[PDB]
Amino acid sequence: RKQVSDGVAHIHASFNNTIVTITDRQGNALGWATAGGSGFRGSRKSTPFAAQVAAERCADAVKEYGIKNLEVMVKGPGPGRESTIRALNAAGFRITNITDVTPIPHNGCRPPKKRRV
Amino acid sequence: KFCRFTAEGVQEIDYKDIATLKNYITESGKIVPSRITGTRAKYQRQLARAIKRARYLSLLPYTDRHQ
Amino acid sequence: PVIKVRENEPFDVALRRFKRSCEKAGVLAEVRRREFYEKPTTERKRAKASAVKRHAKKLARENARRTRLY
Amino acid sequence: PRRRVIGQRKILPDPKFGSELLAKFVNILMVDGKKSTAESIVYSALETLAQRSGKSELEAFEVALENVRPTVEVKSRRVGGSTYQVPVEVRPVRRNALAMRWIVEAARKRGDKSMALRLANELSDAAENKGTAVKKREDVHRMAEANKAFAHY
RNA sequence: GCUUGAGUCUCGUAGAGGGGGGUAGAAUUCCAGGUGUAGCGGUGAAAUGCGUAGAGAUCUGGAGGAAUACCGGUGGCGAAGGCGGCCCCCUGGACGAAGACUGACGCUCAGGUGCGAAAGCGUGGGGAGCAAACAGGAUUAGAUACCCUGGUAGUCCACGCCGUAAACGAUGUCGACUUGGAGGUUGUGCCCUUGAGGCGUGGCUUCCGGAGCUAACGCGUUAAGUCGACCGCCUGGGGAGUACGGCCGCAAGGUUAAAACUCAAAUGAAUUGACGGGGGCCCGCACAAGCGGUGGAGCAUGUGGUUUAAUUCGAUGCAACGCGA
RNA sequence: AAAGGAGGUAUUCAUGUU
Ligand SMILES: [Mg+2]
Ligand SMILES: [Mg+2]
Ligand SMILES: [Mg+2]
Ligand SMILES: [Mg+2]
Ligand SMILES: [Mg+2]
Ligand SMILES: [Mg+2]
Ligand SMILES: [Mg+2]
Ligand SMILES: [Mg+2]
Ligand SMILES: [Mg+2]
Ligand SMILES: [Mg+2]
Ligand SMILES: [Mg+2]
Ligand SMILES: [Mg+2]
Ligand SMILES: [Mg+2]
Ligand SMILES: [Mg+2]
Ligand SMILES: [Mg+2]
Ligand SMILES: [Mg+2]
Ligand SMILES: [Mg+2]
Ligand SMILES: [Mg+2]
Ligand SMILES: [Mg+2]
Ligand SMILES: [Mg+2]
Ligand SMILES: [Mg+2]
Repeated sequence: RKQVSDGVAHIHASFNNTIVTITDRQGNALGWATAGGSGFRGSRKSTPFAAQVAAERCADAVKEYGIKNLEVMVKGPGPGRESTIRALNAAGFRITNITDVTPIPHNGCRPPKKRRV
Repeated sequence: KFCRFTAEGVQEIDYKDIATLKNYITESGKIVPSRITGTRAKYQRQLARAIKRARYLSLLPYTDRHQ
Repeated sequence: PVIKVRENEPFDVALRRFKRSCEKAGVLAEVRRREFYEKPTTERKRAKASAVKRHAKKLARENARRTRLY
Repeated sequence: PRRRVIGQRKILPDPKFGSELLAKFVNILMVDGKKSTAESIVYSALETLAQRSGKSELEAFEVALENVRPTVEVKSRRVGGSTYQVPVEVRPVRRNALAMRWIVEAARKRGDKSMALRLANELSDAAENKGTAVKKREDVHRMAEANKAFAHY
């Protein structure tokens, strides 16, 4: 309701699923949308088009707040990773910043064991 | 090629010299590979040590991240 | 890989620039290799052998560059 | 094939209207090599459609065919071990043939008594955008929309 | 007696060599809180699991443990195992220059002594992540597995024990000699460094290759080449690194180490094929794009089977079944 | 991430600006 006209798009793009969350510059979340809620399941929910439609659904969700400016923080190795950006641009926000915030450890915790498939 | 340090006969890389260190770190804050920069291996090790010291002294940033 | 949209810069151009920056940083490669822990032996093997394979091809080119193709 | 790009064959234009499109339509309609009956049926249907729809037989036929032409089809690629049902844009030459084939099959199915009457009704339905042929095309487009996720494969 | 082997001293060099003690940031986890709402997670596809007591996501703060991205290199160091953020303290070895010094002080080594990855054991701590066992969900004909969600010992620390590895260069230590080339790394001398250069001289290190050697594969001045010193080991395959005994060990077990019996091979390298759920290249109605069929019905015909006194015999993946006929 | 094409065995290649 409280128009701020500038948001931050946290695009958490894992291999399985993509979550897009629009938040205020300070950190309070406004609206979010995911491929799971977009209806795609499994091999279809792990696709870039699903990411784009989730981005559009989120854009509609946060339309009430009337945000115009938009900085983007993309995180994680996700299949789309970009279709979300294109979807936001199409939705019609001025993309201000494109930032990668993928958390890379400096040789920290040991990852899980390698899959034998 | 053209190892810059041996051109001037530099004896030791100084971590206080920020400008050169900034020229030898990438935009993300990672150390530039010696094959790319063309430095000799000995000076490469010296430069790496100096950059790490500068990182500790907060003259150079660790990573192009939140901080 | 921080990118801020330049003044009067098209969005597609900025997006291509950002992808270029990500590539140069090598972020996807880093996360992709870091997903699963390889054993130290596996790393040492799978790297030294690949390096020697590269050297062999370098030798092959430098030698076979002195023969009659036809 | 593997190693063969043979040149296209010589096709005669239609005697009445000089249309290559109509010639291929007659050939598609024809069964068991009975070209005479096929051409009579085509001509009868075209005349009836002309009188009903508009001014010219060729004009009405072209209008219907365009209203049935498909923009996109789907094929089955097999790259990642599994087969992906992917949309793909269909080339201009294949568009006309696919439309004509769909129209002919729909005409065959329909319950009108004469073949010429069936063809005329189907062509008129295509012109009106309510026909079985356009329904089939629209379902193909619907499937293409469903599988649009693979549009860069 | 001598100074060439060996060792000492003077000055420097590089180093993830070792022990101890601090510290840094990223990241994971958890806790507290704010925003915010119905999915999250996971797979080839799912479910178990988690979420309306509000998850996942996002911001702030806090706690804790472990490990040190980039640099990073067929790079370095160490007798071997092995060693990787930065800083300090203690400490070992190697190499170069020029000299000076001692004067064979050397090499090897059975027993013996020490060091010795990982797993394991004892005592006491610590415990983020990971993860044998175990639990559950799948898969499957079965699945005591591979896949998924959890998850204890352990992985970490201190002090002890164990003492084995494909502990591998599958190459015992030391010394001498014998054509070359391209590199890397670390010293150092000279030439105008004619600026990043040119010519030497050491140490360590990778590849290619000559003679020579080798069963061949290949090794090839870092020899598996020609020789010299000492030591360890082998004597067909299984039985068997097993039994017994001895020694060591808290235990697990380790070390030393047979015999009966049984077979006539077991093996090494290389060659020609065939095959591969190896790689690349190419073709055929092989697929794909189409058209028309068969498999449903009735009838013709052949085969199987069954029946019969006989239902004459043969053909029976493709390549027999309107076949000999 | 895959495919096609080119260069290199890849680097000094004025800075500036960016
Ligand atoms: Mg996983
Ligand atoms: Mg251990
Ligand atoms: Mg213990
Ligand atoms: Mg305990
Ligand atoms: Mg598991
Ligand atoms: Mg042994
Ligand atoms: Mg080895
Ligand atoms: Mg041995
Ligand atoms: Mg050789
Ligand atoms: Mg024993
Ligand atoms: Mg044993
Ligand atoms: Mg015993
Ligand atoms: Mg043919
Ligand atoms: Mg076919
Ligand atoms: Mg039947
Ligand atoms: Mg039949
Ligand atoms: Mg009859
Ligand atoms: Mg006979
Ligand atoms: Mg018979
Ligand atoms: Mg017979
Ligand atoms: Mg026949």
